[PDB]
Amino acid sequence: GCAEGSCYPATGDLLIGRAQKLSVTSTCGLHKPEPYCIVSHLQEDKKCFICDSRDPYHETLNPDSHLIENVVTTLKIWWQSENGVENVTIQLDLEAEFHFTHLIMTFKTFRPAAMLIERSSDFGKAWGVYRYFAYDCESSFPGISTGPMKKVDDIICDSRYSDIEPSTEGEVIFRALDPAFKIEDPYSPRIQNLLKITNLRIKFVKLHTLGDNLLDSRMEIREKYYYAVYDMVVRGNCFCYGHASECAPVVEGMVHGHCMCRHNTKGLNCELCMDFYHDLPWRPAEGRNSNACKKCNCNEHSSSCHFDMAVFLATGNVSGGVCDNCQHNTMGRNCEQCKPFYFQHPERDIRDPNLCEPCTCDPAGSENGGICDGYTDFSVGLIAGQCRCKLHVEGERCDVCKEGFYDLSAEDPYGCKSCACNPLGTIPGGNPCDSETGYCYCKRLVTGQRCDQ
Ligand SMILES: *[C@@H]1O[C@H](CO[C@H]2O[C@@H](C)[C@@H](O)[C@@H](O)[C@@H]2O)[C@@H](O[C@@H]2O[C@H](CO)[C@@H](O[C@@H]3O[C@H](CO)[C@@H](O)[C@H](O[C@H]4O[C@H](CO)[C@@H](O)[C@H](O)[C@@H]4O)[C@@H]3O)[C@H](O)[C@H]2NC(C)=O)[C@H](O)[C@H]1NC(C)=O
Ligand SMILES: *[C@@H]1O[C@H](CO)[C@@H](O)[C@H](O)[C@H]1NC(C)=O
Repeated sequence: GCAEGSCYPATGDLLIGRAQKLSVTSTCGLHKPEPYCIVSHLQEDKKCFICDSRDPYHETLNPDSHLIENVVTTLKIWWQSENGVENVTIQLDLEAEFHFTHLIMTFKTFRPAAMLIERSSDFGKAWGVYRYFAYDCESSFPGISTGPMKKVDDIICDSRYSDIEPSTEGEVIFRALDPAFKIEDPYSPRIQNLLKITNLRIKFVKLHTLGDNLLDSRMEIREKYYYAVYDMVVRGNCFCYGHASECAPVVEGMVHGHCMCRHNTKGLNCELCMDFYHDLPWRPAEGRNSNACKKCNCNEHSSSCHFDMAVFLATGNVSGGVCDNCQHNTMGRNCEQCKPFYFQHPERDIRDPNLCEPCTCDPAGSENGGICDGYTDFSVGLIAGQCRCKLHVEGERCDVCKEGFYDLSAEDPYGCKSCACNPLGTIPGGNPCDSETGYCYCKRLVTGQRCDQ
């Protein structure tokens, strides 16, 4: 179970439950009845019938309809192209984004003379070519390679499925991950650009005529050459990087496309980290390792955080979440400090909403605009609150002139100005002057500010 490590949804047939998503290029009997023939082994004999494909097949009402929706299995139904048409294309459209195992088509007539398979990850915008197939990889597909594959993603031209010999029920097969390889790293960029699929597309380009030149011929010669397909399975699954055990609707036997993520992951494919769980870098599960996204810690002064790789490494791959918009005047990568002009109450829990107290330093007399010590830490000379008074100021809040000085003006570096009280004419003992006026207390028979005159 996911509650024990990595986990993945079941595999299945993508076509099931998705019949109405199939679209063709040619289909005998769409508008008005067309006839056809079933040649045998080397043209021994031929029996012909009619193709009335203008109404959904039914065994006892309309037995000659052969629309593409007839490939999705669950008797003998099928799809069939127009007689003598050599350019037919089938297309599957997925609502979500799935992983592709393998495709298995079984024709009723004679497997294509030559065909190729394409796909799209970016919803029918860009198209990649999985592989080519032919009986003459050189005439039909000049340039494309044959022989062996130099890489697990080499586009080549197969031919083991483009014969004739198998009269009917012949099969075409394609596997995303060429069995002839060892998938070293699963989640790698290339092994991924092989399974990623939203749109499958099969293009037929050559019909086996057994000699006859369909080129301007009697409806008697072409009426026997056409692609017909009994059914086809598109094996695959809904990918969730190990973080989900089952996918939900975006029925029966149907492969769903919405990952029911777990492990604090969120996303259509759980490739993201649930909100506020950005303390470790997102990773896919493996073995019993969930690699579950880790909850951020902002000491309860936020709930918006993001993951920063630099920080992650800086801590030795321990943690990399940094908090956003620290509330309560806190600060720090985890909101574990107080912004200037505030200081941590010596008591209070670091999680307390009021952990941070405002300074009380009088800006004019203090040093550093009146920023107090933010927290206590003897070893360095830090006390929660303590203000740094200027040279000639004193008091818990630095709002007082030291004896002998006056005029606490913020406008100056040291705060107060020396009274400059003459030692002679000034009454000795206690404060020699007014802290405001700067007027010294003079002896008798002496006068004037500085008790000099
Ligand atoms: C702390 O974690 C970081 C983050 O990345 C890892 O995070 C963990 C949680 C998992 O998610 C894990 O899968 C992530 O990789 C680590 O930093 C990264 O470490 C990987 C190690 O594989 C680095 O990848 C390598 O990069 C070099 C240089 O670009 C490549 O050469 C390697 O690929 C080939 O190297 C030679 C080629 O001749 C041959 O051995 C093979 O051909 C190799 O395939 C390989 O890709 C990646 O660059 C690192 N990225 C960062 C973040 O700088 C980090 O190591 C870890 N610290 C610790 C605990 O040591
Ligand atoms: C079929 O493909 C040929 C080239 O191979 C092209 O000339 C022709 O126009 C195509 N016919 C279709 C599908 O309209």
